[PDB]
Amino acid sequence: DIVMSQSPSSLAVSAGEKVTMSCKSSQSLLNSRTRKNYLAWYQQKPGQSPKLLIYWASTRESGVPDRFTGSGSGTDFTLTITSVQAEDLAVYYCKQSYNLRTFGGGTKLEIKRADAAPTVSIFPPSSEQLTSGGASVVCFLNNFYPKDINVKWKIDGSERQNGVLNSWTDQDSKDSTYSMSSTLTLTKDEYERHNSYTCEATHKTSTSPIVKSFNRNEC
Amino acid sequence: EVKLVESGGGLVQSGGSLRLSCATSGFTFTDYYMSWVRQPPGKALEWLGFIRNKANGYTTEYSPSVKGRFTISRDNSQSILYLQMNTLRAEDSATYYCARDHDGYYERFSYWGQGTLVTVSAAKTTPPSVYPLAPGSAAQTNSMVTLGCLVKGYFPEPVTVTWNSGSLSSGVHTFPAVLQSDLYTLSSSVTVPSSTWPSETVTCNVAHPASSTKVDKKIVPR
Ligand SMILES: O=C(O)[C@@]1(O)C[C@@H](O)[C@@H](O)[C@@H]([C@H](O)CO)O1
Ligand SMILES: [Mg+2]
Ligand SMILES: [Zn+2]
Repeated sequence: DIVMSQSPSSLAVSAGEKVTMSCKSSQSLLNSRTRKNYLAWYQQKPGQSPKLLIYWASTRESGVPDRFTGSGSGTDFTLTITSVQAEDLAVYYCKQSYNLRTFGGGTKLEIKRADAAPTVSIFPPSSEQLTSGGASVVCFLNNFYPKDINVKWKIDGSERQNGVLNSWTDQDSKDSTYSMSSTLTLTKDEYERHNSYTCEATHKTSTSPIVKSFNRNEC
Repeated sequence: EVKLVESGGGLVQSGGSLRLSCATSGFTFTDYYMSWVRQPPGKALEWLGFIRNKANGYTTEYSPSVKGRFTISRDNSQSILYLQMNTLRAEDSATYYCARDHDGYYERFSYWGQGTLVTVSAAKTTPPSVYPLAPGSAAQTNSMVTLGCLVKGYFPEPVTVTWNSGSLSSGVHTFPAVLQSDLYTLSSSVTVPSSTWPSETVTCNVAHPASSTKVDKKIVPR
């Protein structure tokens, strides 16, 4: 019966600024016998396992930077990050060990940075894919911020929306940008009926879409 | 160095059983409680259970969420931790981590394994098709050039992609897989000076453990 809750669910902060996040337990985590709070904080960076940051509410594990500070007692705990760095991008979990163990639901920390336009690249289907009857066209939209972006596919000048799949990366741990892949899949028969293939990216960094294209006759 | 390494994840059908293992070294195993924690894709950590240290008779405790269905054990001669799962269901699909736990003195999980992915599904294992992504008759000469690999139509997760056997590390983006009519597809891009490609070779190394697929795909121009 120890319910752990964290707040906020997510936020974004610019590098150099301070981050404050909260952790509540449904009952006191202060152990009377040892007089310490059985509450730890873990950091889970994108694609990684969780890593111990703080335990006993306020003890900073060896090798953890001074800018991380745990505080609080009883039912309410706080993790503060001063002078946030790009690498601090992560989800932060608190965890009680007063009675077995329970994790909070996590706080996702995003990094705010200056707007950046995507670098766009388009790729035609490979001969090894076409041999088997399918045709995927891929567009990379790399290193942009903020995350919101629009991609449109045009074939012989006409927009096509079906058979398109998009995937965003997690924010980058060093430059705080996002990237996104857009993949248009057609049958070989349909791919061979048209010549021009275009992927157009519209991002708040310009009123002009960034257009990349290729023509099959030129392959 | 302390090391924890999970093994045993993969695809299992609903109702099945599966046993994970966790190999440890670099610390006195018997001195430590050990925990298992799981994490469904994009969801929060969930504590599952622990097995206590020698001083406490190696007794077990579990979260109400898996008690009576999951069992934890340990090999104290080889320092290996186990998790036996039974009557598996979709909700059990997750990355499973082992973690070093209590020693009688500190309240913390000092170390975590890299995690092993369990997928509960009736779908079949399908190896990926791996296709090279090379520029067409495009600009190409922009001081830099971006290449890629398309890893299409596989199941279950995960796949690993490296470039030049890990030698190309910076300037690599691997995009999270997307699930479509029961198959995953992902792509990976790599960015290098065009003076270096195709002057030097650039190859994507793709592995799909579920089908023991290993692929090296050299990116060739034209
Ligand atoms: O249940 C236990 O084995 C344990 O010792 C685990 C500790 O983490 C801690 O929860 C402790 C309680 O504080 C009781 O002493 O119980
Ligand atoms: Mg990047
Ligand atoms: Zn008991």
